[PDB]
Amino acid sequence: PRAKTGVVRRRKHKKILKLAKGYWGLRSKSFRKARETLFAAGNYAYAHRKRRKRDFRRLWIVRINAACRQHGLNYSTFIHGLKKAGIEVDRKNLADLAVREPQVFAELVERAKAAQ
Amino acid sequence: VYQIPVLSPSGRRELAADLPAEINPHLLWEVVRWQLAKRRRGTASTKTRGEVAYSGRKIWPQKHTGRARHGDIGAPIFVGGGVVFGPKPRDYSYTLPKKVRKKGLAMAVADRAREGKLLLVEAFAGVNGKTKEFLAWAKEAGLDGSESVLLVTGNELVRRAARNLPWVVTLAPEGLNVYDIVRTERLVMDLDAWEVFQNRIG
Amino acid sequence: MKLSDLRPNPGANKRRKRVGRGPGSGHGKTATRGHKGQKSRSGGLKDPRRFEGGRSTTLMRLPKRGMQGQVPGEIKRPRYQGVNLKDLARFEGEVTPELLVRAGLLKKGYRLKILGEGEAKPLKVVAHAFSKSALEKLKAAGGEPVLLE
Amino acid sequence: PKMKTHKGAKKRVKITASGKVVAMKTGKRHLNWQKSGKEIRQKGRKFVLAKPEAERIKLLLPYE
RNA sequence: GGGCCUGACUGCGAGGCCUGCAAGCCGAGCAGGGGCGAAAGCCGGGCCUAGUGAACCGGUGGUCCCGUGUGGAAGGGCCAU
RNA sequence: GGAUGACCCCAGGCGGUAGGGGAGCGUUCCCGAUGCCGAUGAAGGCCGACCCGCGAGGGCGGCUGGAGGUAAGGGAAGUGC
RNA sequence: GUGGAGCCUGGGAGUGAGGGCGCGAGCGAUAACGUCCGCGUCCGAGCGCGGGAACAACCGAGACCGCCAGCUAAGGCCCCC
RNA sequence: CUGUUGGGAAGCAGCGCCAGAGAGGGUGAAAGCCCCGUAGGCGAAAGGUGGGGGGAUAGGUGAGGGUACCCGAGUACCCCGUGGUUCGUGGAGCCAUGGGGGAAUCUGGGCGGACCACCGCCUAAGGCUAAGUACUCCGGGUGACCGAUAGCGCACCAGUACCGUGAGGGAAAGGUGAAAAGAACCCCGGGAGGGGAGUGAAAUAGAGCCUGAAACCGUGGGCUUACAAGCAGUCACGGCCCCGAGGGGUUGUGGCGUGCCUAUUGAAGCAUGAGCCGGCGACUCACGGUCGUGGGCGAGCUUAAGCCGUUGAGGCGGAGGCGUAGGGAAACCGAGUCCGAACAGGGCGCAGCGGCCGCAAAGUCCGCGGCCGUGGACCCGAAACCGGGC
RNA sequence: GGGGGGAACCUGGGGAACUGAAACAUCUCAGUACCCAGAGGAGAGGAAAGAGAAAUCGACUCCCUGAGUAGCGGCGAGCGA
Ligand SMILES: NC(=[NH2+])NCCC[C@H](N)C(=O)O
Ligand SMILES: [Mg+2]
Ligand SMILES: [Mg+2]
Ligand SMILES: [Mg+2]
Ligand SMILES: [Mg+2]
Ligand SMILES: [Mg+2]
Ligand SMILES: [Mg+2]
Ligand SMILES: [Mg+2]
Ligand SMILES: [Mg+2]
Ligand SMILES: [Mg+2]
Ligand SMILES: [Mg+2]
Ligand SMILES: [Mg+2]
Ligand SMILES: [Mg+2]
Ligand SMILES: [Mg+2]
Ligand SMILES: [Mg+2]
Ligand SMILES: [Mg+2]
Ligand SMILES: [Mg+2]
Ligand SMILES: [Mg+2]
Ligand SMILES: [Mg+2]
Ligand SMILES: [Mg+2]
Ligand SMILES: [Mg+2]
Ligand SMILES: [Mg+2]
Ligand SMILES: [Mg+2]
Ligand SMILES: [Mg+2]
Ligand SMILES: [Mg+2]
Ligand SMILES: [Mg+2]
Ligand SMILES: [Mg+2]
Ligand SMILES: [Mg+2]
Ligand SMILES: [Mg+2]
Ligand SMILES: [Mg+2]
Ligand SMILES: [Mg+2]
Ligand SMILES: [Mg+2]
Ligand SMILES: [Mg+2]
Ligand SMILES: [Mg+2]
Ligand SMILES: [Mg+2]
Ligand SMILES: [Mg+2]
Ligand SMILES: [Mg+2]
Ligand SMILES: [Mg+2]
Ligand SMILES: [Mg+2]
Ligand SMILES: [Mg+2]
Ligand SMILES: [Mg+2]
Ligand SMILES: [Mg+2]
Ligand SMILES: [Mg+2]
Ligand SMILES: [Mg+2]
Ligand SMILES: [Mg+2]
Ligand SMILES: [Mg+2]
Ligand SMILES: [Mg+2]
Ligand SMILES: [Mg+2]
Ligand SMILES: [Mg+2]
Ligand SMILES: [Mg+2]
Ligand SMILES: [Mg+2]
Ligand SMILES: [Mg+2]
Ligand SMILES: [Mg+2]
Ligand SMILES: [Mg+2]
Ligand SMILES: [Mg+2]
Ligand SMILES: [Mg+2]
Ligand SMILES: [Mg+2]
Ligand SMILES: [Mg+2]
Ligand SMILES: [Mg+2]
Ligand SMILES: [Mg+2]
Ligand SMILES: [Mg+2]
Ligand SMILES: [Mg+2]
Ligand SMILES: [Mg+2]
Ligand SMILES: [Mg+2]
Ligand SMILES: [Mg+2]
Ligand SMILES: [Mg+2]
Ligand SMILES: [Mg+2]
Ligand SMILES: [Mg+2]
Ligand SMILES: [Mg+2]
Ligand SMILES: [Mg+2]
Ligand SMILES: [Mg+2]
Ligand SMILES: [Mg+2]
Ligand SMILES: [Mg+2]
Ligand SMILES: [Mg+2]
Ligand SMILES: [Mg+2]
Ligand SMILES: [Mg+2]
Ligand SMILES: [Mg+2]
Ligand SMILES: [Mg+2]
Ligand SMILES: [Mg+2]
Ligand SMILES: [Mg+2]
Ligand SMILES: [Mg+2]
Ligand SMILES: [Mg+2]
Ligand SMILES: [Mg+2]
Ligand SMILES: [Mg+2]
Ligand SMILES: [Mg+2]
Ligand SMILES: [Mg+2]
Ligand SMILES: [Mg+2]
Ligand SMILES: [Mg+2]
Ligand SMILES: [Mg+2]
Ligand SMILES: [Mg+2]
Ligand SMILES: [Mg+2]
Ligand SMILES: [Mg+2]
Ligand SMILES: [Mg+2]
Ligand SMILES: [Mg+2]
Ligand SMILES: [Mg+2]
Ligand SMILES: [Mg+2]
Ligand SMILES: [Mg+2]
Ligand SMILES: [Mg+2]
Ligand SMILES: [Mg+2]
Ligand SMILES: [Mg+2]
Ligand SMILES: [Mg+2]
Ligand SMILES: [Mg+2]
Ligand SMILES: [Mg+2]
Ligand SMILES: [Mg+2]
Ligand SMILES: [Mg+2]
Ligand SMILES: [Mg+2]
Ligand SMILES: [Mg+2]
Ligand SMILES: [Mg+2]
Ligand SMILES: [Mg+2]
Ligand SMILES: [Mg+2]
Ligand SMILES: [Mg+2]
Ligand SMILES: [Mg+2]
Ligand SMILES: [Mg+2]
Ligand SMILES: [Mg+2]
Ligand SMILES: [Mg+2]
Ligand SMILES: [Mg+2]
Ligand SMILES: [Mg+2]
Ligand SMILES: [Mg+2]
Ligand SMILES: [Mg+2]
Ligand SMILES: [Mg+2]
Ligand SMILES: [Mg+2]
Ligand SMILES: [Mg+2]
Ligand SMILES: [Mg+2]
Ligand SMILES: [Mg+2]
Ligand SMILES: [Mg+2]
Ligand SMILES: [Mg+2]
Ligand SMILES: [Mg+2]
Ligand SMILES: [Mg+2]
Ligand SMILES: [Mg+2]
Ligand SMILES: [Mg+2]
Ligand SMILES: [Mg+2]
Ligand SMILES: [Mg+2]
Ligand SMILES: [Mg+2]
Ligand SMILES: [Mg+2]
Ligand SMILES: [Mg+2]
Ligand SMILES: [Mg+2]
Ligand SMILES: [Mg+2]
Ligand SMILES: [Mg+2]
Ligand SMILES: [Mg+2]
Ligand SMILES: [Mg+2]
Ligand SMILES: [Mg+2]
Ligand SMILES: [Mg+2]
Ligand SMILES: [Mg+2]
Ligand SMILES: [Mg+2]
Ligand SMILES: [Mg+2]
Ligand SMILES: [Mg+2]
Ligand SMILES: [Mg+2]
Ligand SMILES: [Mg+2]
Ligand SMILES: [Mg+2]
Ligand SMILES: [Mg+2]
Ligand SMILES: [Mg+2]
Ligand SMILES: [Mg+2]
Ligand SMILES: [Mg+2]
Ligand SMILES: [Mg+2]
Ligand SMILES: [Mg+2]
Ligand SMILES: [Mg+2]
Ligand SMILES: [Mg+2]
Ligand SMILES: [Mg+2]
Ligand SMILES: [Mg+2]
Ligand SMILES: [Mg+2]
Ligand SMILES: [Mg+2]
Ligand SMILES: [Mg+2]
Ligand SMILES: [Mg+2]
Ligand SMILES: [Mg+2]
Ligand SMILES: [Mg+2]
Ligand SMILES: [Mg+2]
Ligand SMILES: [Mg+2]
Ligand SMILES: [Mg+2]
Ligand SMILES: [Mg+2]
Ligand SMILES: [Mg+2]
Ligand SMILES: [Mg+2]
Ligand SMILES: [Mg+2]
Ligand SMILES: [Mg+2]
Ligand SMILES: [Mg+2]
Ligand SMILES: [Mg+2]
Ligand SMILES: [Mg+2]
Ligand SMILES: [Mg+2]
Ligand SMILES: [Mg+2]
Ligand SMILES: [Mg+2]
Ligand SMILES: [Mg+2]
Ligand SMILES: [Mg+2]
Ligand SMILES: [Mg+2]
Ligand SMILES: [Mg+2]
Ligand SMILES: [Mg+2]
Ligand SMILES: [Mg+2]
Ligand SMILES: [Mg+2]
Ligand SMILES: [Mg+2]
Ligand SMILES: [Mg+2]
Ligand SMILES: [Mg+2]
Ligand SMILES: [Mg+2]
Ligand SMILES: [Mg+2]
Ligand SMILES: [Mg+2]
Ligand SMILES: [Mg+2]
Ligand SMILES: [Mg+2]
Ligand SMILES: [Mg+2]
Ligand SMILES: [Mg+2]
Ligand SMILES: [Mg+2]
Ligand SMILES: [Mg+2]
Ligand SMILES: [Mg+2]
Ligand SMILES: [Mg+2]
Ligand SMILES: [Mg+2]
Ligand SMILES: [Mg+2]
Ligand SMILES: [Mg+2]
Ligand SMILES: [Mg+2]
Ligand SMILES: [Mg+2]
Ligand SMILES: [Mg+2]
Ligand SMILES: [Mg+2]
Ligand SMILES: [Mg+2]
Ligand SMILES: [Mg+2]
Ligand SMILES: [Mg+2]
Ligand SMILES: [Mg+2]
Ligand SMILES: [Mg+2]
Ligand SMILES: [Mg+2]
Ligand SMILES: [Mg+2]
Ligand SMILES: [Mg+2]
Ligand SMILES: [Mg+2]
Ligand SMILES: [Mg+2]
Ligand SMILES: [Mg+2]
Ligand SMILES: [Mg+2]
Ligand SMILES: [Mg+2]
Ligand SMILES: [Mg+2]
Ligand SMILES: [Mg+2]
Ligand SMILES: [Mg+2]
Ligand SMILES: [Mg+2]
Ligand SMILES: [Mg+2]
Ligand SMILES: [Mg+2]
Ligand SMILES: [Mg+2]
Ligand SMILES: [Mg+2]
Ligand SMILES: [Mg+2]
Ligand SMILES: [Mg+2]
Ligand SMILES: [Mg+2]
Ligand SMILES: [Mg+2]
Ligand SMILES: [Mg+2]
Ligand SMILES: [Mg+2]
Ligand SMILES: [Mg+2]
Ligand SMILES: [Mg+2]
Ligand SMILES: [Mg+2]
Ligand SMILES: [Mg+2]
Ligand SMILES: [Mg+2]
Ligand SMILES: [Mg+2]
Ligand SMILES: [Mg+2]
Ligand SMILES: [Mg+2]
Ligand SMILES: [Mg+2]
Ligand SMILES: [Mg+2]
Ligand SMILES: [Mg+2]
Ligand SMILES: [Mg+2]
Ligand SMILES: [Mg+2]
Ligand SMILES: [Mg+2]
Ligand SMILES: [Mg+2]
Ligand SMILES: [Mg+2]
Ligand SMILES: [Mg+2]
Ligand SMILES: [Mg+2]
Ligand SMILES: [Mg+2]
Ligand SMILES: [Mg+2]
Ligand SMILES: [Mg+2]
Ligand SMILES: [Mg+2]
Ligand SMILES: [Mg+2]
Ligand SMILES: [Mg+2]
Ligand SMILES: [Mg+2]
Ligand SMILES: [Mg+2]
Ligand SMILES: [Mg+2]
Ligand SMILES: [Mg+2]
Ligand SMILES: [Mg+2]
Ligand SMILES: [Mg+2]
Ligand SMILES: [Mg+2]
Ligand SMILES: [Mg+2]
Ligand SMILES: [Mg+2]
Ligand SMILES: [Mg+2]
Ligand SMILES: [Mg+2]
Ligand SMILES: [Mg+2]
Ligand SMILES: [Mg+2]
Ligand SMILES: [Mg+2]
Ligand SMILES: [Mg+2]
Ligand SMILES: [Mg+2]
Ligand SMILES: [Mg+2]
Ligand SMILES: [Mg+2]
Ligand SMILES: [Mg+2]
Ligand SMILES: [Mg+2]
Ligand SMILES: [Mg+2]
Ligand SMILES: [Mg+2]
Ligand SMILES: [Mg+2]
Ligand SMILES: [Mg+2]
Ligand SMILES: [Mg+2]
Ligand SMILES: [Mg+2]
Ligand SMILES: [Mg+2]
Ligand SMILES: [Mg+2]
Ligand SMILES: [Mg+2]
Ligand SMILES: [Mg+2]
Ligand SMILES: [Mg+2]
Ligand SMILES: [Mg+2]
Ligand SMILES: [Mg+2]
Ligand SMILES: [Mg+2]
Ligand SMILES: [Mg+2]
Ligand SMILES: [Mg+2]
Ligand SMILES: [Mg+2]
Ligand SMILES: [Mg+2]
Ligand SMILES: [Mg+2]
């Protein structure tokens, strides 16, 4: 018996073109350019999932640094002090305290100054 | 080994049969594959790039046209050209070993015997060729058409009367075959067919 | 047992290897042929059993030996097939060429020669020849060697 | 169609009971005046072909 | 340097070196019949590593294995070159 | 572990071209099928932010369409761009 | 020394254009992103990740998946960062 | 047959009936019983056939003994040159014959692979001869055959249109609906086209007609954009719009970021290929081999062509094949054998698990799978070579 | 009585090359493709101046097998009773 293409390729192409919705020009209209764009997009998302963890740690550290310098020490002294005081609140929560609970963050600065 | 109900004007007697104890499903599958393959027509066919109607002329020069190079238009790259590795007329039959067929036959009957779905009969009372007659005989025989039946008898008149029934498959004893046995929920043979069956599996 | 229960045993019907059907299969593109060269081509190599890339082949450098024959061919002569005493153990009474041919021991068109592997039986054994030891063993066992011509 | 026996092999080689391939040693067809008795004598024996070459030759003899 | 000599053996060959193959290389020991030596022993060419060429086809000497109905023969095989 | 992939627990491996092996998805056709799904709407088309699946895919829902389609389990290939 | 170790038999391959770097030589001119070998390495196939401004093979390190958690490597900590 | 939903019943429901017929195709949808059929039967005045039956006719028919008349001529035969055969000059016979020479009539002649002898086989140089075999323009039956880029080149007015001086080359192009009920009439328009009306179950089924994807073009709407550096995405946050601790759309800013494929030591590469979309497009099949694997049987395993049956039924058939012994160039011997003087040494060979019973196995058969040989053998592509024509 | 036609099949008279031999000439492809003459529903062949070892068989044709055997072969590729 013969098995022609039939419906199979159109359905395969429509799955790809649906994923490429929103892309520019033929990148969302042509099956070939959509798939090439999707190849890059998939690698980017994987790479940026990793990169997002670093991006947010940088931001925390910058905010933590500025809150520290209002109390007369720098970030790197503040982190060492927390290490010697045994405090393990992470940078996501330290940065939130720096903005939302300045009293609590100040007492943390106190503990860090005292630990050295 | 097996106790087989017989249907008689003198009541449901019992006959003993030396049917195999072990039903081997893979082997039964091998017989059916053979039965279904050897009946194939093998008439699918296509045309090669040599058998298609076009000329062997090179459609345009090798070089300097700006097109891809080509020879004749029967090449399978062309719409309307030959088929690459299409079906050709083919013989699907093969010689399954005789002992596998014979032993397959016995296992298919033995499987029906072990379910209680095998029934032997001495005669078919008033079955003289008419469907309504075989129906009346079947009713008393316990064959109400709720189960498909493979009817194996040499009585030509009995086969003619039963054969139009959607739930009956009819065979002469020399035609007993495992595909037809396994196709049907019940097995009914007269004592004569039961005997040519025994001669075959011996 | 019905048709929807008929199944081959595991491994009785394996799927084929389909090449040139896509990256995920592991056999896409070059279709397990590697890259270029004569072997990748449709039509492929010269017979690997013989050809050696142009050098004189392993086989052709070895010497011929023996009678190869001449036209008009094989000289017709009587041929013998050995049958051991052990193979005769199944028989009783009188074993002969025609009988051993039936049981699948002797091949048609061959004269019978009894050889001496195994134990002789008290049998009348008709044959075209006997090894020295087959004679010894058959006499000593009470059997009777009858020698045809 | 059915394979053809290679007759160059059939004239040079034999398959033994266990499937080894045995051939006559090379090198004493001629130029023998200055070869020692040891060379002539040992070149008159059969030898067992190395496994890779023996497998190829056996494929050439499908009906032995 | 001299004496006697032909082992510059025949039939084999445990075991190895080398090595893709095919080749190449070393070889104790047993038998036959020898050489030299009182003997122990040595001798299967040459202090050693180059001095060489697989097959196919054909010549020659031997062998007396095959011999196309049979006996021969033709022509082959085998051993040596 | 329990007893034979029932599932759980602990540990370890899991970059990859040529290439070797394994397990699956889907397409056409046959048995299953004188069956079963179907005008209270087949196939195909167009949607979906929902469900299942690692994935290839499979469901389900709405719209279109207007007459076909075809299960568990197996079989065969003009089988996936 | 229990390792995606080793050995045996067999089925299937692909490869037989390498390249950079370190070290050891030859060739070259104590030239070449030169060339030809040896030992090793990486790229090839890790054009995946951090550093080196950018950059296959230099330094760091062998990416199963997820996390808006933590510790480090080379390299960094005036601003871009 | 009735009811019922429906444009329509064959669907569903009630109650029946036929069947040597429940193959299949129609009918407004899905029908054994409405139609065409199917099973089972029946049928030729005329022409054709008639291999079967019957009848003619042609033709066919003894034994000794003697006689030695006849028994296929430029033939046999030999030589030369070639062909045929498995035979390529080979030890080269046989069969055929272009050249030369050239018989005999059975006590004649040819053959059994040079030749000779022996022993046999056959009767050359005249002719005919059914059947079993091949093929498929034609008709029919049937498909794990195609379904409009497929299947014949052609489903259709095709060997046409068109191309070529000619030989020759050689397309595309199927589908309204159940029924034409194929849209009277009015309105804008020169017409085309449309808007109403009307038909229809349906009219984006309206003839440029089933379904009606994609590229491509346009109208409307949401978000967004004129200080901005870009393989066009991705991660984050915010704004707006939409659907109702959530999600979809959009993208302002910030971070990161060198297309795909091919070929390469190495490509984003300024190296190859691709305008975009849709459809067609490349590892197969037969036979043999080798190994693996699922079964059958096991010192055995297995049939081939056929024959009989069946009409999607299987069986019969042992001729033959592989295996059961090897070694040797062979004669030959044989669990051995070959080299050899060897009784030497060496090469190549030789030897199940349980309690008579299971089980397992040599081997072999069939299925499946990898790979090999033979074929075009994964697909496309030369320049060329040859034949017959134009 | 002939003439001319007929898809394929058949017989006879002539008869390539690419290709294969990983070059090529013998060899192969192949007495194939093709040209020509003729036959007919078939055609050819056919009633032993046979076979070839069986003290044997008994026209011819065709299928299976014998058998990729016997042999043939730049004893190569291959060919093949
Ligand atoms: N006795 C029988 N074979 N019955 C078979 C039923 C019908 C079958 N199709 C035939 O043609 O006969
Ligand atoms: Mg396709
Ligand atoms: Mg299609
Ligand atoms: Mg498609
Ligand atoms: Mg696709
Ligand atoms: Mg679709
Ligand atoms: Mg799809
Ligand atoms: Mg967008
Ligand atoms: Mg665009
Ligand atoms: Mg645009
Ligand atoms: Mg578009
Ligand atoms: Mg993706
Ligand atoms: Mg990630
Ligand atoms: Mg990353
Ligand atoms: Mg990290
Ligand atoms: Mg400070
Ligand atoms: Mg720290
Ligand atoms: Mg910490
Ligand atoms: Mg078929
Ligand atoms: Mg075709
Ligand atoms: Mg065809
Ligand atoms: Mg063609
Ligand atoms: Mg052609
Ligand atoms: Mg053609
Ligand atoms: Mg034509
Ligand atoms: Mg043509
Ligand atoms: Mg042509
Ligand atoms: Mg041409
Ligand atoms: Mg042409
Ligand atoms: Mg060009
Ligand atoms: Mg141009
Ligand atoms: Mg162009
Ligand atoms: Mg082109
Ligand atoms: Mg072009
Ligand atoms: Mg061209
Ligand atoms: Mg072409
Ligand atoms: Mg062509
Ligand atoms: Mg063509
Ligand atoms: Mg075309
Ligand atoms: Mg076609
Ligand atoms: Mg066409
Ligand atoms: Mg066509
Ligand atoms: Mg094709
Ligand atoms: Mg092809
Ligand atoms: Mg082709
Ligand atoms: Mg056929
Ligand atoms: Mg097959
Ligand atoms: Mg067959
Ligand atoms: Mg049998
Ligand atoms: Mg029936
Ligand atoms: Mg039926
Ligand atoms: Mg039934
Ligand atoms: Mg039936
Ligand atoms: Mg398969
Ligand atoms: Mg296959
Ligand atoms: Mg697989
Ligand atoms: Mg597949
Ligand atoms: Mg794939
Ligand atoms: Mg694989
Ligand atoms: Mg791979
Ligand atoms: Mg590719
Ligand atoms: Mg491979
Ligand atoms: Mg492969
Ligand atoms: Mg390969
Ligand atoms: Mg390459
Ligand atoms: Mg390569
Ligand atoms: Mg390539
Ligand atoms: Mg290469
Ligand atoms: Mg190449
Ligand atoms: Mg290669
Ligand atoms: Mg090709
Ligand atoms: Mg080639
Ligand atoms: Mg050379
Ligand atoms: Mg021979
Ligand atoms: Mg002959
Ligand atoms: Mg006795
Ligand atoms: Mg040879
Ligand atoms: Mg030699
Ligand atoms: Mg010699
Ligand atoms: Mg010689
Ligand atoms: Mg010397
Ligand atoms: Mg010597
Ligand atoms: Mg010498
Ligand atoms: Mg010697
Ligand atoms: Mg054989
Ligand atoms: Mg001296
Ligand atoms: Mg001296
Ligand atoms: Mg002396
Ligand atoms: Mg040794
Ligand atoms: Mg060696
Ligand atoms: Mg040397
Ligand atoms: Mg001595
Ligand atoms: Mg001595
Ligand atoms: Mg001595
Ligand atoms: Mg002395
Ligand atoms: Mg001495
Ligand atoms: Mg010595
Ligand atoms: Mg010297
Ligand atoms: Mg000296
Ligand atoms: Mg020297
Ligand atoms: Mg030498
Ligand atoms: Mg030589
Ligand atoms: Mg040669
Ligand atoms: Mg010779
Ligand atoms: Mg001689
Ligand atoms: Mg003799
Ligand atoms: Mg003779
Ligand atoms: Mg004599
Ligand atoms: Mg003699
Ligand atoms: Mg003489
Ligand atoms: Mg002689
Ligand atoms: Mg010699
Ligand atoms: Mg775990
Ligand atoms: Mg991996
Ligand atoms: Mg695996
Ligand atoms: Mg599947
Ligand atoms: Mg599935
Ligand atoms: Mg698919
Ligand atoms: Mg079909
Ligand atoms: Mg059906
Ligand atoms: Mg159906
Ligand atoms: Mg229903
Ligand atoms: Mg309706
Ligand atoms: Mg609807
Ligand atoms: Mg479907
Ligand atoms: Mg379909
Ligand atoms: Mg879906
Ligand atoms: Mg739908
Ligand atoms: Mg509708
Ligand atoms: Mg229908
Ligand atoms: Mg189905
Ligand atoms: Mg299924
Ligand atoms: Mg089945
Ligand atoms: Mg098929
Ligand atoms: Mg295809
Ligand atoms: Mg490993
Ligand atoms: Mg490894
Ligand atoms: Mg493989
Ligand atoms: Mg290779
Ligand atoms: Mg290579
Ligand atoms: Mg090379
Ligand atoms: Mg190289
Ligand atoms: Mg290179
Ligand atoms: Mg190198
Ligand atoms: Mg390397
Ligand atoms: Mg570089
Ligand atoms: Mg270096
Ligand atoms: Mg240094
Ligand atoms: Mg250096
Ligand atoms: Mg050096
Ligand atoms: Mg300088
Ligand atoms: Mg370099
Ligand atoms: Mg340098
Ligand atoms: Mg240098
Ligand atoms: Mg290196
Ligand atoms: Mg590479
Ligand atoms: Mg690296
Ligand atoms: Mg690596
Ligand atoms: Mg890469
Ligand atoms: Mg990067
Ligand atoms: Mg880097
Ligand atoms: Mg960097
Ligand atoms: Mg940087
Ligand atoms: Mg890197
Ligand atoms: Mg890893
Ligand atoms: Mg830290
Ligand atoms: Mg550091
Ligand atoms: Mg810096
Ligand atoms: Mg900073
Ligand atoms: Mg109504
Ligand atoms: Mg009604
Ligand atoms: Mg009803
Ligand atoms: Mg019927
Ligand atoms: Mg119907
Ligand atoms: Mg029907
Ligand atoms: Mg129905
Ligand atoms: Mg239906
Ligand atoms: Mg109907
Ligand atoms: Mg009828
Ligand atoms: Mg009728
Ligand atoms: Mg007379
Ligand atoms: Mg008389
Ligand atoms: Mg006379
Ligand atoms: Mg005469
Ligand atoms: Mg005359
Ligand atoms: Mg002549
Ligand atoms: Mg000739
Ligand atoms: Mg001749
Ligand atoms: Mg010769
Ligand atoms: Mg001759
Ligand atoms: Mg006479
Ligand atoms: Mg005479
Ligand atoms: Mg004659
Ligand atoms: Mg003569
Ligand atoms: Mg003669
Ligand atoms: Mg004769
Ligand atoms: Mg003779
Ligand atoms: Mg005579
Ligand atoms: Mg004769
Ligand atoms: Mg007749
Ligand atoms: Mg005739
Ligand atoms: Mg005839
Ligand atoms: Mg016919
Ligand atoms: Mg027809
Ligand atoms: Mg179809
Ligand atoms: Mg159809
Ligand atoms: Mg069309
Ligand atoms: Mg067409
Ligand atoms: Mg269509
Ligand atoms: Mg037609
Ligand atoms: Mg037309
Ligand atoms: Mg012109
Ligand atoms: Mg014209
Ligand atoms: Mg033309
Ligand atoms: Mg057309
Ligand atoms: Mg119409
Ligand atoms: Mg219509
Ligand atoms: Mg109007
Ligand atoms: Mg008007
Ligand atoms: Mg007007
Ligand atoms: Mg007007
Ligand atoms: Mg109008
Ligand atoms: Mg209007
Ligand atoms: Mg209306
Ligand atoms: Mg309606
Ligand atoms: Mg519509
Ligand atoms: Mg419509
Ligand atoms: Mg329709
Ligand atoms: Mg439409
Ligand atoms: Mg439209
Ligand atoms: Mg717009
Ligand atoms: Mg500015
Ligand atoms: Mg602005
Ligand atoms: Mg961005
Ligand atoms: Mg952020
Ligand atoms: Mg939102
Ligand atoms: Mg957003
Ligand atoms: Mg870029
Ligand atoms: Mg780059
Ligand atoms: Mg791609
Ligand atoms: Mg490319
Ligand atoms: Mg390139
Ligand atoms: Mg290049
Ligand atoms: Mg380059
Ligand atoms: Mg670029
Ligand atoms: Mg560019
Ligand atoms: Mg360029
Ligand atoms: Mg480019
Ligand atoms: Mg290029
Ligand atoms: Mg273009
Ligand atoms: Mg486009
Ligand atoms: Mg496409
Ligand atoms: Mg394959
Ligand atoms: Mg094929
Ligand atoms: Mg095949
Ligand atoms: Mg196989
Ligand atoms: Mg097998
Ligand atoms: Mg069996
Ligand atoms: Mg067994
Ligand atoms: Mg055979
Ligand atoms: Mg055997
Ligand atoms: Mg032998
Ligand atoms: Mg001797
Ligand atoms: Mg021995
Ligand atoms: Mg031994
Ligand atoms: Mg077995
Ligand atoms: Mg292989
Ligand atoms: Mg071919
Ligand atoms: Mg092919
Ligand atoms: Mg192939
Ligand atoms: Mg030209
Ligand atoms: Mg030429
Ligand atoms: Mg030429
Ligand atoms: Mg011409
Ligand atoms: Mg004429
Ligand atoms: Mg004429
Ligand atoms: Mg005529
Ligand atoms: Mg001829
Ligand atoms: Mg010519
Ligand atoms: Mg030629
Ligand atoms: Mg050819
Ligand atoms: Mg060819
Ligand atoms: Mg070849
Ligand atoms: Mg050639
Ligand atoms: Mg070549
Ligand atoms: Mg050439
Ligand atoms: Mg020829
Ligand atoms: Mg001819
Ligand atoms: Mg032809
Ligand atoms: Mg003529
Ligand atoms: Mg004519
Ligand atoms: Mg006829
Ligand atoms: Mg005739
Ligand atoms: Mg005649
Ligand atoms: Mg006569
Ligand atoms: Mg045989
Ligand atoms: Mg020939």
